[PDB]
Amino acid sequence: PGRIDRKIEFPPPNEEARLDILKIHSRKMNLTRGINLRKIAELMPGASGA
Amino acid sequence: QAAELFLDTVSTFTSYELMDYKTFVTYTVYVSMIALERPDLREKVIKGAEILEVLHSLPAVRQYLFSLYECRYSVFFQSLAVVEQEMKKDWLFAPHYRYYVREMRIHAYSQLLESYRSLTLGYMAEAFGVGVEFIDQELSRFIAAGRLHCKIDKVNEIVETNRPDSKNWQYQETIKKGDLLLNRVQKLSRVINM
Repeated sequence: PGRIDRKIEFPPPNEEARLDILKIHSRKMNLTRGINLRKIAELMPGASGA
Repeated sequence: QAAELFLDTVSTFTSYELMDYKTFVTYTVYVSMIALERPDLREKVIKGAEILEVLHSLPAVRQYLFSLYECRYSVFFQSLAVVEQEMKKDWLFAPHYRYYVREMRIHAYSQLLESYRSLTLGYMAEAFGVGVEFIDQELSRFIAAGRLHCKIDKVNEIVETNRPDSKNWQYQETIKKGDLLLNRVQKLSRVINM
C-alpha cells in the first residue's frame, strides 16, 4: 500500500458517455441535418469508446 | 458567390441567426434565381426534395419561383413587387433591393425575348405585363443601357433582335479591368519614388 499513490477505474460508457463520443468523433464527417444520435447510443449497449 | 456558398442547404442547420431554416431557404432562392442560369435551375432547385419540401410550406415563394420557370410572366410582376417590397423592408438586403429587381426585369426580358426574332411590342402588354409605353421606356433604357441585345422598331410596331458574338462584350470587360489596373499601378507608381 505504500507503493502506488492512486488507482483510477475506467468504466464502460453509459448512455450519456456514449453520446458525447459520437458528438466529438462525429465532427469531421460530412453530415446531414437531423440525426438523433441518442437513438444510436441507445442501440449500442456499451461496448467501449473504440 | 453567395448562392455558391449557399450551395448545400442540407448541412445547414436550425441556426441561431436564421432560427427559421426556411428563411435561409428564401435567401438562397432569392440569390440563386439571379446567380444561376436555366440549366441549373432546371436541375438543382426544381428536383431538390430537401429544397422542395420547405418551399412547399411557402405559398408565395413556391409561386414566385415557378412563375419564372413555368413562363408565367404576368403574375411574376405581381409576386415580384411583393418580394421586392419585402426586400425593400428587409435589413441586410435593403442596401441592394434597388439593384435586385432592375436585374430581375432585364433577366425576365432576356428569357422571353431570346426565344423569338419577330416578336411585336404590342404582344407583351397583354401577354407579359400591362403598359405599352411602359414597355417602351423600359426596354429603351436597357438597349440604351447597353444590355438586352435587340433593336426595337417603332413606326411599324415590331421588336427585332440580334445575336451578339462573344468577342466584343468579352472584349469590353477586359478593357474595363485593364484600364482599372493600369490606373492602379499608375497610382502606386506615383506613390513610390515620392
